[PDB]
Amino acid sequence: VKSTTKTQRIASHSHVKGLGLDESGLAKQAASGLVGQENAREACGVIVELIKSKKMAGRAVLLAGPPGTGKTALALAIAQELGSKVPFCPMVGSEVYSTEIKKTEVLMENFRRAIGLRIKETKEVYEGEVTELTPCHVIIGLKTAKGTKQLKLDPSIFESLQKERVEAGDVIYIEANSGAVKRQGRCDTYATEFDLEAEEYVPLPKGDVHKKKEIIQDVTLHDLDVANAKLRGEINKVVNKYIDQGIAELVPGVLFVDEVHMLDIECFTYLHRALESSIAPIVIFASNRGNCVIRGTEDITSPHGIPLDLLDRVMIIRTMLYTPQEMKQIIKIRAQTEGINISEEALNHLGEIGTKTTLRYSVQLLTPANLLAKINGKDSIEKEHVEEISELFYDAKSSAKILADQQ
Amino acid sequence: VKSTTKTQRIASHSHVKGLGLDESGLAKQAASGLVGQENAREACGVIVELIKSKKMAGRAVLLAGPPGTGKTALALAIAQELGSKVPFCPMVGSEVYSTEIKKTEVLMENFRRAIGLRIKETKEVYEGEVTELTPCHVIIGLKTAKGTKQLKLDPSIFESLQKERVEAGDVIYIEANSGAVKRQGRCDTYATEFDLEAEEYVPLPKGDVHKKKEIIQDVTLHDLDVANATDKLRGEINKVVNKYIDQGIAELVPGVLFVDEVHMLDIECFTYLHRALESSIAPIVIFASNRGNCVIRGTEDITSPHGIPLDLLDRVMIIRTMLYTPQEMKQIIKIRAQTEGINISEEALNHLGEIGTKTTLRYSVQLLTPANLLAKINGKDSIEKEHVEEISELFYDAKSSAKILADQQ
Amino acid sequence: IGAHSHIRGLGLDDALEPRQASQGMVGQLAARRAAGVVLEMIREGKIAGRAVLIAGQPGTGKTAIAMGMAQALGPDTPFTAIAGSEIFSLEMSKTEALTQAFRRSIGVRIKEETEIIEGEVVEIQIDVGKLTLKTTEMETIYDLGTKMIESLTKDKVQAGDVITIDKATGKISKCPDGELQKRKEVVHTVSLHEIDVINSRTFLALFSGEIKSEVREQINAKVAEWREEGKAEIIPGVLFIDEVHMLDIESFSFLNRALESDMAPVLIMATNRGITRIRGTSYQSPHGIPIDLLDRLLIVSTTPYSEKDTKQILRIRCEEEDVEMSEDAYTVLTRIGLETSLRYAIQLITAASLVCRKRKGTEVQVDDIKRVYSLFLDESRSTQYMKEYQD
Amino acid sequence: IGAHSHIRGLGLDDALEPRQASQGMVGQLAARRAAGVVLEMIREGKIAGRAVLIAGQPGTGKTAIAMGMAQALGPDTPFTAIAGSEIFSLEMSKTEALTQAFRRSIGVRIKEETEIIEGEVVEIQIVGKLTLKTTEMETIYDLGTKMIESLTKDKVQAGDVITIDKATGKISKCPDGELQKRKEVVHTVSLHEIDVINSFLALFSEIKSEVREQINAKVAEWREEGKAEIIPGVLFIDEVHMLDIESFSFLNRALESDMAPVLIMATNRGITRIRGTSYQSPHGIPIDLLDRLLIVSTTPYSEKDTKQILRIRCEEEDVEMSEDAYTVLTRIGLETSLRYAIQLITAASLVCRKRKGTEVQVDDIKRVYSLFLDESRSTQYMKEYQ
Ligand SMILES: Nc1ncnc2c1ncn2[C@@H]1O[C@H](COP(=O)(O)OP(=O)(O)O)[C@@H](O)[C@H]1O
Ligand SMILES: Nc1ncnc2c1ncn2[C@@H]1O[C@H](COP(=O)(O)OP(=O)(O)O)[C@@H](O)[C@H]1O
Ligand SMILES: Nc1ncnc2c1ncn2[C@@H]1O[C@H](COP(=O)(O)OP(=O)(O)O)[C@@H](O)[C@H]1O
Ligand SMILES: Nc1ncnc2c1ncn2[C@@H]1O[C@H](COP(=O)(O)OP(=O)(O)O)[C@@H](O)[C@H]1O
Repeated sequence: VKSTTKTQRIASHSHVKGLGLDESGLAKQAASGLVGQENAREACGVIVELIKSKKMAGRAVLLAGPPGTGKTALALAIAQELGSKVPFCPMVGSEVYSTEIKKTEVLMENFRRAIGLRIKETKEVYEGEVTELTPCHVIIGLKTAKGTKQLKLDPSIFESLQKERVEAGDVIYIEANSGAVKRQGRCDTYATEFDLEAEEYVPLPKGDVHKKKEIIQDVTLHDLDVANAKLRGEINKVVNKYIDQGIAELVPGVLFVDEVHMLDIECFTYLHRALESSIAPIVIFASNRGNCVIRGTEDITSPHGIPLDLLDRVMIIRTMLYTPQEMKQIIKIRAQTEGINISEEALNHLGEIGTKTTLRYSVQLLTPANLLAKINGKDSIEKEHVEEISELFYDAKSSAKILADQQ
Repeated sequence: VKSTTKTQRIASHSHVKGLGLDESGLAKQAASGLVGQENAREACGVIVELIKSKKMAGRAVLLAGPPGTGKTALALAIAQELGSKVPFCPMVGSEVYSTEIKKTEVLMENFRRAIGLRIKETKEVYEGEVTELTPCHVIIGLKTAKGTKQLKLDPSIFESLQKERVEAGDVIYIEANSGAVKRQGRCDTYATEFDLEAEEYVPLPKGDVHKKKEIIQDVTLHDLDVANATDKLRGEINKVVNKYIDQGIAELVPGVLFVDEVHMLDIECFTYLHRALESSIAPIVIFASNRGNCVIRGTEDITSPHGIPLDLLDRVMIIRTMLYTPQEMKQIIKIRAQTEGINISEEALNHLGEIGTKTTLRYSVQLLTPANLLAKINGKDSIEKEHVEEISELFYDAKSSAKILADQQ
Repeated sequence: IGAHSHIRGLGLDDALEPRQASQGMVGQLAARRAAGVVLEMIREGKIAGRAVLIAGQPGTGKTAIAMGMAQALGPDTPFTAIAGSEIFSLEMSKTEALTQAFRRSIGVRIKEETEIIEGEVVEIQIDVGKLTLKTTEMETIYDLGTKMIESLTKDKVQAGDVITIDKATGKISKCPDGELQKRKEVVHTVSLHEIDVINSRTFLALFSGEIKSEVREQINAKVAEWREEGKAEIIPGVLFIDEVHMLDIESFSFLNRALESDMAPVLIMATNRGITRIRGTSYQSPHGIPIDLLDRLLIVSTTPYSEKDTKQILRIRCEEEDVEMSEDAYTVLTRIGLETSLRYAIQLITAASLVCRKRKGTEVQVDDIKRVYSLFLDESRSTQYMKEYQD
Repeated sequence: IGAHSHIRGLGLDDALEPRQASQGMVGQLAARRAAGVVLEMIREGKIAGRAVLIAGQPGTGKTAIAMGMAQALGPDTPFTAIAGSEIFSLEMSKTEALTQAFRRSIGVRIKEETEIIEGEVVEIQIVGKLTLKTTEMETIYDLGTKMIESLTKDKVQAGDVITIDKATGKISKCPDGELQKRKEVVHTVSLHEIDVINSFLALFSEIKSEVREQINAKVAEWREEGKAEIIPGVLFIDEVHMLDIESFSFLNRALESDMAPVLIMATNRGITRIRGTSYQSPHGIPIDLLDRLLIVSTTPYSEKDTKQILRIRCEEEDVEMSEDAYTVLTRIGLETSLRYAIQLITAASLVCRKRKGTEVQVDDIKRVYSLFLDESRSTQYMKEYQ
């Protein structure tokens, strides 16, 4: 089943690989693609420990902080810390009440996308160290504890291997019943200081090349629902049967709800009732307002729009602001993740740009700046390129001021 | 949609493939699983011609003859001669007025099963001669004019290939959009005296393996009715069929509705059948009777030939059925044995032939199974005269059974 | 009530070689072997769309042959014996009556889940407490009760006392020697009708009906669910319709419908009429059956009874009635069973027994037989003399 | 689940004299006296056609007093605490939400015979046996490994009341009588429980009316026969001001029935416009309902009672605190809400375990205070940003 995930939404936080805090509890300045926000980082660590202790009895987390302070980044870091394949479903409340569909159905699907299934199934795969890659019926030698095995593959399987960038001395498993090659990594024989055991330089497979590997498929309920197209309930029953059999271990994810202040009180009640259940995922809010009025009441004003009932069961985690240094560091990290070479003076100008408007604006400015630099035949971005890009594209605040100023 | 047909009812007449008459018009002694019945046989070929001429205007056929003389078989042959897939829906008149349902509805489904729909649709199928059958994602080499194609199949399709008994060197089509393997036959490269062109040794496919073939689906109107399931939906299903015809992919093909035991049909039922056959789209309704001038069912006073009211008889093309002598009786029973697979001695067949004369050809045919099963227990592959005599002494027939009971009385 | 309570299979075996006595069934060897042929046909499954009709005079064993066939097919194969006139009831229509008959002939061997906690009782532990239970695996003293331990104490302690779910205690041998808390596939042939009765809401219902169609729909869906799961294995039973000629033409068409299903049970019919009026029509047909059904009919003729066979059958029945009688009394009964119906002879047996007790005897003599013969008459005599009064 | 599971009664002694600290309640003497008056009014049955509304600022035990009253009415009297905003839900209309809330409070005490495997443990026999003695007899009643582990979990060897093939309970070592105490346990099943029974990711992926009618008929039949016992409970609706005029009318209608449970509402606004209509009224309640309302006001909390409450809560959460930590938590709970103070405790426990300590210090309390913001601080800090 095709994975149904908004790759674009989380693509901006791809550098985040975890919460980056030590065993003691305090957080280092920079680790796992996370810079600053030490207090919120420790709070998130505490929440992670609570979740793993199953002490989140009918509770949620509210991340309060100004725009562009990594609320979504912190939620993604929490999701990563609970597990690399733990589901993460970000969503802004402004799109619950779409013109069509139904608020209940939108929240329903959002909740579904946050509940995963660890389907571990034993399939005989071709887990072996590629010794040679002869493409003729593609008899590729897979040396393992048993030895090299000239297992005849198919041109489609060879194309799949090429898509996985599998080369010589690459310990890969080729699930035989489905003919899918998945690059596990290289061999431990070439392990160096950075290349280590049981990673992209995975050690030599111990056992026969054709081994029944307990492969775990990470898939959430919603993907199954879209695959089977009431119908929704029927998918639930099959999932329950799967778990009962003893191969589907449920793993609750994280549901990140941004712009919570603009959610109906009915939606708040629905979320409360959903989080009441034990199987429910952790519901993490995020807001930028103060004591803004509740949406569907018009007279009761409560912190961050949340009604007092839910908000009595909420752990507020405050997010701080970034000083020029942190902004520059984060911009450089994002540029590195994008493959962008940028000068330090350009990074400084980008940091002061972000300080005025937002981190979002500074990060977005990178791509057009790199394209402009490429057009002029330069491999790097200089301060002049950033100046020109800032003079070309504006930000909401400044453009609104320009429009009002003339008025 | 699953085909809804009484395979058991027509199972006894699977040896028949058609009328088996020559171009001149005369009927040969034995052909296409029909022995004897020359006068009747040559007649049926005629009605098939009037059917093909569209001169069967408001007319039907009444098949008169004794029990067990191929009244059903001749009706089956008429359907076969008009087309291999032409629908044939037999029925006994005694099953019209059942405790439940309604006589109108009962006669309803009987008519529907007698109408076919030739829905030809161009679907890209995998028509090619099997070069190799490597089942690993079942990459089967299918060599055609373009060449051999190692098409990646699925194990489910591979099981379908095994269900069709597909081996090396067989020109077969595998619907790509449906994942179903159909055995068209072998390749003409191995054609011998019996294997011929465009048959179970079909020639080498000309064109790309993935060729869009206008496949014909033979489905009757009732099949759709049952698939889409109260009542009154019947109208909508008729609507859809009409729409399909209008588009130009479903060529309507009227079939044959066989009505046995017509002498025991209510007069009201007769009127309905008369009105139905008035319509041009109506299929050919072929009656069958064994009585003489039995009084009409719903009148109790007026006696008319074979129960049919004089109105209907005035428009009927009655085909007479002759009796079978020992020789034909022996021949026919032997053909039946071959179709199911019994080795039987000639003397055993001769005894079986005399049995048929006394009771029926039905009774002799039914005796084959228990006799061959009895021989199997004794470890014998072929049935001998002793087995037939013993089986006749175990199971009885209606006439003899009634005579025994009355005699004791 | 308790007739044919000794026909345990056809008792021929030996590659279709009927023995004179076998297990209760004595005589009618001809029809017995024919029944054996049908039995193998059911096993091989080449009887679909076919039926069996047993012709013969009354009291020749046609019902007994049907009972033996069901027993021979299996120890728990459902058997339904109804009469042709049983369908003409004011409550139910012919459809409902025949539908119910087919249902109860359709048996389902639901392999009910029973967590049998058995084990040889090492010590009868009182009581809500536990009970020392031991098997070959381990000795796991298990949970018990008072009303249950009362049953255990009321039973043979200690004699194993196989406990199933804390209901039964088999005091056979010390045999609960497997796994202490084990599992069992309890064979349970619940007729399709039996499932219907459970769902139906409704002890005087017989005095002060018709199963709703929706109830039929639900259990049919349920039966498919268990069948796909693997718990229920539908067992095609035997449906016997005595006095088949009583059924009319409309019912006969319904039988055709029900015999063309994968759940259709083997239909066995019996009639003693030759060419008679087909009920509901103005024609004459053998056995009063429409030709459509008669064509595909396995018809077996039950021969009338011989002298010694009648005497042997009586011997079997008296053993069931716990009646000791003299040989002369035996012969007179056999003569009665010859001039009159065999059923009349059986009726005399029980009545004569109370005659013997009236004079405080143990063995019934010839004197008692004549005393009851004059007391209660046979249908022929009653009708014979009684028409004599009329003229 | 959980929350304030430490009060088993109002604790007002007798003759409406609250004995300060008792079964949880450690303050609000006026409110406790009023709640006791209301309870014994309910007992004598002159509260029909009335309701109780408890006013007071947040964090003054408004729900605690209602829970205490529910406990004091009976050891198994149903208690249903919902919120005013709880009814405007996406699945159910306010009609259905309030109907479910009411039926949640109508409890049915139905007897149910059960063979509790009980006996005064004379010797703790280890899967295996366990000697048990009763007035009926004495024998070594067999138990499983987990059953004996739970027996050791309870005080050994007082008791134990081991329900049939189930857990045990500490009494004394003395439950006696029959080794088969075939005691018909009077299970208190609320109407809604039966309704749901007749009707595991269902919440992630409402009952028609026929099920409701069948439930009512069956429950009435059982109660009439003498098997069940309909015992109206207490229904608590926090944030009553959130309710609108239409739901208030339905509440008025439902209070008219004979099965209606004691209705308790809590509000902290005063002189607030009714959610429906455009007319200002005290606590946002239409006067038709305010006329027949018994009003109880919960006074704000003082330092010593707050510290006692915190002591009880830490006793519930298995946390040992330093006295300085207790004083700082008390001052926090006075400057902020009690709820935030309670929240602080669990986080401080994990902070303490991070440094592998046994008792939480003031340092952990301050670290967690800096970690998680509370209601007032977060707003202040947010608006200043804007
Ligand atoms: N603590 C952090 N560590 C590393 N990168 C961060 C951090 N916070 C924010 N970022 C980066 O800045 C970005 C913009 O944050 P944003 O999406 O505005 O957060 P939110 O809107 O949820 O407050 C992200 O693209 C992220 O890569
Ligand atoms: N002309 C024929 N050629 C070969 N076989 C025939 C012919 N006519 C009848 N039979 C066989 O004899 C059979 C019995 O005939 P039956 O079904 O009684 O015909 P009818 O419809 O006339 O009663 C069929 O089973 C059929 O196989
Ligand atoms: N083979 C047999 N062995 C023993 N007893 C038999 C046998 N056949 C028939 N009987 C006896 O004859 C009776 C058979 O009933 P029967 O009159 O054949 O039923 P139906 O009403 O169909 O005629 C039973 O009471 C049975 O005791
Ligand atoms: N009388 C009391 N005795 C002990 N604890 C109490 C008492 N009243 C309130 N509490 C506890 O104090 C905390 C705050 O009070 P709470 O009942 O939530 O306030 P309110 O209902 O007025 O908003 C809760 O944990 C509650 O259990």
